Amino acid sequence: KPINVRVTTMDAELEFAIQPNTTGKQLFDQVVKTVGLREVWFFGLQYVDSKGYSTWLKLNKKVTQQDVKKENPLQFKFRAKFFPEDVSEELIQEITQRLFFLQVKEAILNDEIYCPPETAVLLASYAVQAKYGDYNKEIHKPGYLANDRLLPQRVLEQHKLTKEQWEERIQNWHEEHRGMLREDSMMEYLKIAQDLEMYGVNYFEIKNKKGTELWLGVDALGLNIYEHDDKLTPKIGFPWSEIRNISFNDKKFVIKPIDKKAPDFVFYAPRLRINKRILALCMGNHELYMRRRKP
Amino acid sequence: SSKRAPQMDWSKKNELFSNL
Repeated sequence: KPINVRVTTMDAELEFAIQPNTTGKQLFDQVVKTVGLREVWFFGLQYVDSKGYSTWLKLNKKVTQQDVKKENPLQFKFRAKFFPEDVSEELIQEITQRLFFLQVKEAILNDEIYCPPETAVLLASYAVQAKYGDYNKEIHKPGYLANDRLLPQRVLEQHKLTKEQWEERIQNWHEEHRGMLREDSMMEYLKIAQDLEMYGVNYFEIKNKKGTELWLGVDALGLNIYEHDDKLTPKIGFPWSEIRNISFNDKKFVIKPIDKKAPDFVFYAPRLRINKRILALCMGNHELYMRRRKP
Repeated sequence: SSKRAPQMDWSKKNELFSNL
């Protein structure tokens, strides 16, 4: 009484005030009212706790009873926690499109979502079209892209190409997007991005019986197992339609199938903090999966 | 086809997982 809070979207900074009784749902609904977003089911709020870990805020719980890092103001990020199976069909509002575009671009540039060079150049090209508008020889003389972060670091290292040569390659594509509007340019970026192997998947350190280190992938379509040094190639898949239950205890996850005449799939995950997030992402991704097939 | 996991039943999933 009263508690200053800052919530940041991808392109805005919001300043609110909360009371000791304010619930996660209340702060969340205020952000949504302020921003005018209706596709609320993809999003959540992130905070840093007193131990330093990034945590998703629980909505049906008081903000002051979640061990948010004590500072003036309290810091929050409004981000997408879930991703649609198809951007074209599910991202209706332009605000939803913009917020997704910006979050995905950031993850591609931070090398969190892998993207090969040619595709990265083409993606940068749409970002340039979205920011700059139509190519214009009079305004966009060589060097105009020098103060833009356009490519993932992974790309800038592997090649012999200079920064300026990369900017020429991106310019060349930008010229070809002539009459493309901002909204369409962001959607074209998203359509290409969503087909990337690492797009929309949450990766977690995992183990089998033998103790072999693997990756677990949680996404819109189901669960996937990856070998430790290849996050691009699913080795085993668990579609949501084939899953009855997911639970964990201490360090063991049990996935029960629909079939009932089929064996349980079990794996091991080290940290409780992480396992809670794994469980929550499964439930959410499973619920949204069903909704799309039962309107 | 998109980059999806190879098709198999749950017993085959467990066998493949268990010696990766």
